[PDB]
Amino acid sequence: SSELDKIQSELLNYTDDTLPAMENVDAIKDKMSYWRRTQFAVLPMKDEAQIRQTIERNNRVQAEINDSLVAYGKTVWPGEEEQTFKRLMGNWNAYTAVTDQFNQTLLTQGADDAYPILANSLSTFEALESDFTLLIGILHQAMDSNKVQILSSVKTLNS
Ligand SMILES: NCCCC[C@@H](N)C(=O)O
Repeated sequence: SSELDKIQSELLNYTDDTLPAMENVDAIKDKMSYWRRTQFAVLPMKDEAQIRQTIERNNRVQAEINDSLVAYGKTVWPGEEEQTFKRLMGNWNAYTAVTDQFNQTLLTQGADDAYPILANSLSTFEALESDFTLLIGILHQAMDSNKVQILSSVKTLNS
């Protein structure tokens, strides 16, 4: 019975913890990348109302990413995931500080003065990108470790 409970607990961990975590981080990263793209798409814009509308929309998307990250942080496991996510959050705070300055300059001075904020803060943004990519790798590893253990336990049952 302790054998079956081991397999059932590892299946549950895989299906209800690991896979959701991976699906969620994948989706946050895709959203952040789209969000980043939108910050460059607002610069060629010429109508001020269209510019403000896009910034308001992107701030909503920023708040969704942030809420998703805060929610994810409550679930992180000690070790590589916690340390990686702690760093990711620091770089997220950094880039949203850049983004606040970018939005403010775009709306009060124009795209020509706002673009350099993006062009010159690449170290800040790539650090955030890199952390997402490391976190996804941790979860990819967890997915594979889960599978290996599930398969191994099917053996112990003598099945
Ligand atoms: N906080 C998310 C953790 C997901 C991976 C974890 N369930 C593991 O088996 O390693």
